Amino acid sequence: GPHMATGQDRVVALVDMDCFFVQVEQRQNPHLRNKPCAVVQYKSWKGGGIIAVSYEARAFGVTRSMWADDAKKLCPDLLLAQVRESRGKANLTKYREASVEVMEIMSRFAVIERASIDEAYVDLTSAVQERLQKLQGQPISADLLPSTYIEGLPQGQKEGMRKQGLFQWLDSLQIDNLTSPDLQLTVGAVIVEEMRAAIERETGFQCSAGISHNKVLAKLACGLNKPNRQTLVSHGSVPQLFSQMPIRKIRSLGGKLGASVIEILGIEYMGELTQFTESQLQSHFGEKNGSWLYAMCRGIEHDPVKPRQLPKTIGCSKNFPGKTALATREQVQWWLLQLAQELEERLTKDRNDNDRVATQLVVSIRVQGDKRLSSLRRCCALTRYDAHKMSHDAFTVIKNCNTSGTEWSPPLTMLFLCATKFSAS
DNA sequence: ATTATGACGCT
Ligand SMILES: Nc1nc2c(ncn2[C@H]2C[C@H](O)[C@@H](COP(=O)(O)OP(=O)(O)OP(=O)(O)O)O2)c(=O)[nH]1
Ligand SMILES: [Ca+2]
Ligand SMILES: [K+]
Repeated sequence: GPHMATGQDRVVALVDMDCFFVQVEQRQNPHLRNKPCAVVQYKSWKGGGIIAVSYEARAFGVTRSMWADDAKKLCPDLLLAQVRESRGKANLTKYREASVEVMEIMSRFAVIERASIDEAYVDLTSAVQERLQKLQGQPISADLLPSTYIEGLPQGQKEGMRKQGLFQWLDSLQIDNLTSPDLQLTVGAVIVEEMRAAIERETGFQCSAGISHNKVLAKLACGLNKPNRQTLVSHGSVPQLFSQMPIRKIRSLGGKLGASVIEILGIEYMGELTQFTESQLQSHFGEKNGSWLYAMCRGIEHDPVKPRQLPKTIGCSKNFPGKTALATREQVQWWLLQLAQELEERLTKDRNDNDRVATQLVVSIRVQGDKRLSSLRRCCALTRYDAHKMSHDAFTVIKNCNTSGTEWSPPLTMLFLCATKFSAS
């Protein structure tokens, strides 16, 4: 009882820009706004691969990783924006810069962990504490939560349902207790309304957010009510929420580990995990995964929000699928040079912006017919931001993969250069 | 012939 720590010490938020690349194109081109539209890469093969879909378009069944010519079968009025092409490859600079706009606004409110180009985690514990002192016992009005849902409420139309649930939550709230986790979450949610308002004011971008006591719950909460809405998942809401939550829906259980949890334990939903002892879970899935699962199925997770706003690596990738696979030496060299030239641009810009240099170059390749997604991964020293030297070094490091007797065999289906191991500058 | 990334764990 009094000694089971309940994982209620922190207020963590997960903010996620709704269909981010689509929003970036729709800010730049108003004719796309409030319309079924998607963002594609390339156009020749089946109209290009779709990588982002507005919610209007999603209502027609358009999804990511779907050819544009097929999405047009589901949605004949679909509008398409194309990713920039530079040096023969997709170039995602417009979106990295829009992402930095968003991240810099979020960093004004709290410390953020950049989880990907369009989502960040937020540690709000200090901010909530400050705000609770600033209220001086004043009760939190529903007007401060115009877009917040309270998961599991109401108990016992859609905006109506939302406001009913918020009303029940706020009526139950104990505002004189500056240490009640639920109050803390509620103030976190007010601050997240403010963050999202500032993001939309200052960028035009809308997002969704989850507010809970840890990153996994925040992330799960954020997906509950999209787009342009935020969701508070309280500790108390976890048993019901998890009682029908497929295991695959939890961050990091969507793959082979989730599938083996399901198969080995003979369960479907996250809450069923609570019936196993910690030792049992460790015995099946290893000591780290076991401990993490034992706590996570109880709503408890300790992974900190890392203070890291900038990416840890800067990478350049291109697949060469099917017949476009590279089969000559000139081909591999020219594409390694294209890759190294984009990477050098991004790296010099990073050095000027963020006062740091990369020190290690990683070269990954895939060879045709190889089952694995990386056929080889070798690193070398990165000592100057020079595209020609970088491409020469990558070739030097992969050349003993050619089995020909000017040809390249097996032909290459992927090149990949990554600058890593940053040091202050 | 979803592709372009990017974080992190394991050994
Ligand atoms: N090139 C490329 N970009 C991707 C891929 N997957 C996602 N992206 C880009 C486009 C998305 O807008 C953005 C963020 O990914 P998300 O999972 O958050 O989806 P998105 O923001 O589009 O939609 P959402 O509103 O969050 O459901 O990253 C991919 O496989 N390849
Ligand atoms: Ca998103
Ligand atoms: K994301």
